[PDB]
Amino acid sequence: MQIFVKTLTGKTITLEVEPSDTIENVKAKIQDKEGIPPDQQRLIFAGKQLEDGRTLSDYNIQKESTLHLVLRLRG
Amino acid sequence: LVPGLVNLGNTCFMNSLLQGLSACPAFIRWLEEFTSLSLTLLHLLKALSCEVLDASCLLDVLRMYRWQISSFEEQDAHELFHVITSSLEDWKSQHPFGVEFETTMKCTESEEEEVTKGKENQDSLSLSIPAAPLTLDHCLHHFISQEEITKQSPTLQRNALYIKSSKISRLPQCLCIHLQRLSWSSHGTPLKRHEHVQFNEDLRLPLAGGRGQAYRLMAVVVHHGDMHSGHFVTYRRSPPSARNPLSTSNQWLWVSDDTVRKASLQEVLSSSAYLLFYERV
Repeated sequence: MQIFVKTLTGKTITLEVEPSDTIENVKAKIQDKEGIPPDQQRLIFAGKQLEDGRTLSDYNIQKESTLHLVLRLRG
Repeated sequence: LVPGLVNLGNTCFMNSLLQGLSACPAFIRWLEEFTSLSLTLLHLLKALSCEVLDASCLLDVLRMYRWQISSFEEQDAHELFHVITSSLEDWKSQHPFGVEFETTMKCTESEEEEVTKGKENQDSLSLSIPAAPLTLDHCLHHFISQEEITKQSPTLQRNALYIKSSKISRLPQCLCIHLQRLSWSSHGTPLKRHEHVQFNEDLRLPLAGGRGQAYRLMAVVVHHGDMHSGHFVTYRRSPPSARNPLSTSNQWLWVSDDTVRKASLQEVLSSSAYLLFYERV
């Protein structure tokens, strides 16, 4: 299925994924398109930050759902 | 005029966020009704809304159950914000910061195809800062404006170009704007965005038919430094006077962990905003 990711500039990219894909798999696909290492990505769906080790289906992420990508600014 | 918060182990990301949340009285009222982590949070925000306090118990509970971090590393105040809001949920009644959008997708390549409608739920608006006068109003306008999206077309049976448009469908009593200050460089590296983004005390979210909702600024979390190391401070309103308890103070404070100082509005507006907290007028 396709899901959408709003990237750092606001441009929305489209990923090819399965409900069984892990968050790590999804970040790898984002890395393929945007160049951002997975350990630097914060992915948010419906306000919840997605955790490695879970799957899209764990979050009820369905066909044509939209994720938001932001980086981690530490202090 | 308010207690400071001690920095035990790089906790300014928490202290700055708590200072800003404690300046949002509608959020405190929501929490009081919700509690009629929430109580640990509520007790801190009550103290900070009227000496130095310690917020480490909140971090202990978060580390136990919600967020696997150590006790002493630097962290992102925005990531802590979403840990807090998502911990309160575990939609309208559980999301005092929640904005809803109704979205529409229209195929540019197939005029006969029926548009599809969608919903997006957000507890902060993570705006992008364009290449460099940079204004929050423009970043917000761009965030809500139409955009191009590629997706499979049922009518064309291939990927096609779609336009997504958005309308705000739910207005929260409390609003968090997040100015993304990390971008990706042309060299494939992270880049801190230091540029001033102009913002006002008053913000209007547009709605259908010219309707809109006014919001009033309560606090600004500011990041100093780079992504290798930095520091968070907060500019916030003072608490109102006891004789005008539901009013909004026009006195501002600068709060950096255990230090509280009076600040002019001009100093607030001149700061490098990272998180802006508003309440619905």
